[PDB]
Amino acid sequence: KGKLSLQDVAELIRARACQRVVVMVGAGISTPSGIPDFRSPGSGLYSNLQQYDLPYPEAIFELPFFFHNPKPFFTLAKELYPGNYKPNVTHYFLRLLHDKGLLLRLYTQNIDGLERVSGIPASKLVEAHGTFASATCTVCQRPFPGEDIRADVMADRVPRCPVCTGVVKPDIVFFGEPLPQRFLLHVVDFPMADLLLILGTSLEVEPFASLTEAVRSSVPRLLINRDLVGPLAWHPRSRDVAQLGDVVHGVESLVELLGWTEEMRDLVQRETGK
Ligand SMILES: CS(=O)(=O)NCCC1CCN(c2ncnc3cc(C(N)=O)sc23)CC1
Ligand code: NA
Ligand SMILES: [Zn+2]
Repeated sequence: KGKLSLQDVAELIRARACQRVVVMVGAGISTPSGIPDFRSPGSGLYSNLQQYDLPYPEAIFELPFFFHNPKPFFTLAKELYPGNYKPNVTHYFLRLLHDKGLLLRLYTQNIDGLERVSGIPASKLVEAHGTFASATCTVCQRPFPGEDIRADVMADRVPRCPVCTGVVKPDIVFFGEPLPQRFLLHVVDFPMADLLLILGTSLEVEPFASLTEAVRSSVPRLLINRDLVGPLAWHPRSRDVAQLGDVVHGVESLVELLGWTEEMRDLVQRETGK
């Protein structure tokens, strides 16, 4: 009756009364891995134009600039490719969610690929701005596993298509391109969620803002974020919970209440040594 607590949410999960969890994540879950929000003054990608050799921030994700000069994007790709950054506690909690059979889907706006890296299968992921895990020839649409262009990427060579010699581009969604097809999984995923989890994003921008409303009235929505802002603050529901502040502290708090602290350490353990 009245406000749910974080404890109540944990008890719902402990009781497997919630076992079809839909997760939405953004830039705020990966800052502890060493990746700042691209918009952060000083340390963000968009304020480091010089280092990438960029004329203006958005050019790195523009098709006509990329055709003119693919090297700045490939510098980012070399940095973001799997094996450079480490997933953190927040990623491993989502992994444990999966391992216990509770994760329906993880929707990510990130391109660091750290969800994949943490061991969550691709079928469980909706990578809404694309991924470095695959690549597509810009000329003939031939697909490549990301591992196929890795040597070229590491050696600062622009990878080329064996069929048409066109430039092969990692499957990152560029400006004006369509969202990936897998995003339409949202039509079935959201009516079916029995719990909505939102980590390190405020979900302020469409099309993600509207998804927060797409879960049923009775579904609890748990925000773990530095602040209560965005759609969840704009339109509170009786079963909403906010755990504000540091996301890693928020997650560790929930892990504690769930009784998973040790399983979490055993996981964060073997995985960090890989
Ligand atoms: C907006 S778009 O579809 O046309 N271009 C796709 C590229 C976007 C990817 C999502 N965006 C971000 N924005 C700010 N910070 C971050 C940190 C990220 C990470 N840790 O992977 S992704 C990210 C915006 C660009
Ligand atoms: Na040039
Ligand atoms: Zn080709």
